[PDB]
Amino acid sequence: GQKVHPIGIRLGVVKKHNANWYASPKQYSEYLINDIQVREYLRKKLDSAMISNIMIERPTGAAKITIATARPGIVIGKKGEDIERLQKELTKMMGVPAQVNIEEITSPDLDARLVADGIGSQLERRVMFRRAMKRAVQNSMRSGAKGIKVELSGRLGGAEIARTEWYREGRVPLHTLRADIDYASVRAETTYGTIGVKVWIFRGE
Amino acid sequence: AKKSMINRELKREKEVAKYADKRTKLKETISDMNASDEVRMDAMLELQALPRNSSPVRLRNRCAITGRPHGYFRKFGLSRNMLRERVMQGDVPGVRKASW
Amino acid sequence: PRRRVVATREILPDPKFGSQTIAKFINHVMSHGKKSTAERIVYGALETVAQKRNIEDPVAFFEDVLENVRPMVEVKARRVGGATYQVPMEVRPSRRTALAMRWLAEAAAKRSEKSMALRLAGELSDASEGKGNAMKKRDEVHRMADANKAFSH
RNA sequence: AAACUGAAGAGUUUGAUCAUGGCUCAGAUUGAACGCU
RNA sequence: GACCGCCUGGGGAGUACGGCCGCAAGGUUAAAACUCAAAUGAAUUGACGGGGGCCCGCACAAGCGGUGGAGCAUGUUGUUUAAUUCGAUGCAACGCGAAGAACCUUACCUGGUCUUGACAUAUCUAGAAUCCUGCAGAGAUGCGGGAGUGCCUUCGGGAAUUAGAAUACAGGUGCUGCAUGGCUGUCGUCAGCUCGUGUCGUGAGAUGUUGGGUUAAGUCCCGCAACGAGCGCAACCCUUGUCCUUAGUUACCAGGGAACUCUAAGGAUACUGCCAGUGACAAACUGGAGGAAGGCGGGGACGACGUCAAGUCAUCAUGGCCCUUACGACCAGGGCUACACACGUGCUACAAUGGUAGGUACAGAGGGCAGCUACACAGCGAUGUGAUGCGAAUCUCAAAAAGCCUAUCGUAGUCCGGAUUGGAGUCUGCAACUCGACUCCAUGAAGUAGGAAUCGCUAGUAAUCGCGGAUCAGAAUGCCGCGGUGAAU
Repeated sequence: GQKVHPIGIRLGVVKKHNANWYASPKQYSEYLINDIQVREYLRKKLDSAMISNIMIERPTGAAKITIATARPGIVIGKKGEDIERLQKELTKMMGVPAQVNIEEITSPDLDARLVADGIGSQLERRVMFRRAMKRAVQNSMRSGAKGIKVELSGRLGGAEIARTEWYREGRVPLHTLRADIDYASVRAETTYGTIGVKVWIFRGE
Repeated sequence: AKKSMINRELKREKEVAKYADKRTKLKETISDMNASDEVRMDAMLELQALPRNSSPVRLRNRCAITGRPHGYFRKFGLSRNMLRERVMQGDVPGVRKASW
Repeated sequence: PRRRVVATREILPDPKFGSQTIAKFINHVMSHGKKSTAERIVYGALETVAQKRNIEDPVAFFEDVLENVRPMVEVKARRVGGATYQVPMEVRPSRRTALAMRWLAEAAAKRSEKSMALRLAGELSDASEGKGNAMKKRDEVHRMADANKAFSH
């Protein structure tokens, strides 16, 4: 526990906030609470389709939610009937129409959250942690990442003593502020406890 | 915090919302100098007779997500822990690490 | 420090004589960053001694008393194989002035006159002839240096 | 014609190593005993 | 190759007993029981040395100011309690979680109560929810009376909704940070930490990464069985220092102006770039010019592989264990504020470089409808009433204080200090007894510079002086910031 968040330290130099609205000092708190509610609802509902970058920007009441997923087809549904239900469920627990327009991740091996959640799903499927970690490294490296680091922390393989393991390939220079490093941290709820999964994908400058 | 304490804050705020207007009109009545002395005395007696949780003083600000009473920020409505988590994830617009 | 020798800061002279020596003494009298209070203390002392001694230019008198207070040999601790030897050495001129000014201020801080400016003027007068706690401290330091006078390492 | 056919190692000293070196084990055997059957 | 001597795990033990030798001291020959799974040799990587060499950091030294002595604030221990809730414990716990305990918070104690329950889903019975009421009670709660009949589909009816009918269950700040994730401290912003291939060694490993310099730096150069790479260093980010450009209000004022300051966006500059030397024909260092800035211009954020089974199961999440008319839940009162005591952080002082009374100046930053208040009046004051402007570069908090001029005090426990106590009030709040903060009058305690010991600081720093903000109804001497004056070494 001695490292800054890669996204947060880069929030203004090369990255952008995944929430772009403006409020007044009194309105801001309720905007933020509603935003966090929508985010947690979305991440629990669309847990099948591999969404990674839900972005909330609300211009004057009406909002424009933008989810980026690697599998837009399943979350949109047939002719677009799941997306309408999602639209109205968002609108119900926000103020007025939440236009959710859905992007597409054309390289799911370069997004850190998709890699981390894949490793997590494999871990909850009682797959060897070393093999899952190495598979993710290989997949990202041959998909074209300039660097990938993946850290697995916890009771790995049912071990009584938790340990931290990791693999790195490429550069992933955390201290460089202009590095374009995607980062994700998820948890796999195994049968022996929680295993934390951290993924750094360094893509350029 | 405990689910019971979160629901206790909720039911404490329900009475505040239910008697918000009555308190305002009664407060104007008791602070009215043109009003009769016995009238304002009786109004203050009613104010002290109102149900206890109806006061906005017994309300304790808690984190929206965790319900933590200590380490609260009004502008964000969350405790320091999850405030830091969301700022570092980038979920909180405008807010970033400061240095000067 | 441990590596380099810092370039010393420039000290602007006192406003009413234009002398960096009096400015540095005002700094030595200063406390809590009060230049005005230190300057009026020192100026009161200087005008008191000047009006008592009938001297038109008192900066030369201050130089005289300063060179009279300045020591020449100070005792320095040296280590040679576990022996602490109090070797007497010369005093570099900057340290000479600093020691003289510090001794003058600390001696004037303990006298019995009513105002601190009066105290400082009395101390300047006394060290002019060769008396006062500044003179006693200088004599004590010279006494220790001569008491050793046996280590020329 | 034949009597000419036979040879395995492991554990344990160290943070680790190689050596030394003891201890221990896997085999065969019995005029056997004991226990369960 | 010849011959001789000797060994067969470590102890017991070169010991016992018996011979032989010796004046003696003893020597020599030489067991056993028992006991232990080791005892050893050489080398390797670390760590350590009251070993050596080289180097750095307020580490010391040189200085400035403190703490340790007083009163008070705050935290902890101990004690005491019905309870004085829980955690943090060498640096790296002790103004720490807590960015603010009258109720609430609250997790503790006393008492009064509830049991699919304050909260989620499965369900079927009536009703739009919702509003106004009476009494009893400290309140939680208990028993009763009136108004309203939703909306879309319409006779299956549905997003919400009140009281249960029961099983699942919910709930748990209950335990295990030594089962964990996430987060954090710390060595330490120290300059290190590794890997691939090659080579060397039976091997653990080594080399690279060592050496000569150099640097803030494993920084860079040159050597070199190494050749390369990665994370660290640096840079990229923010702020400040000079200038230019766009712009000129609510900002500015040189002569309505578009000059200036300022505001806030985009850029320029700084690169050892030039000169002289020293240096292996190097890296680099030393000095100089120009420039606002010179070598990393100043400050910050950024914290490598790892170490402490470091901290947190009481933010949260979670494996397991445990309780389910209770360790869950609701309410009132009390406690978390007790004090023979001890310690840790501070604040105010012990005065004349000062106190007091008059005048007279000079800031920055931040806050303001969950409000700040111009002005007028009333009050000794805190404040109260009326009223005005402002969601603010407009109005306001708000006056900056230290500073300067004059008078006075004249070294006294005082015209210092302002604790403690008595009285009378103002606000906030349902409510100020436990247990608020201010105001006024009276009192006027210790304290005259602090033992052993010990701490911070290298420049706009220390020291000192005020001013804001978070939390917050009220409640900072703490925390987080801002500027003023401004050193010594």
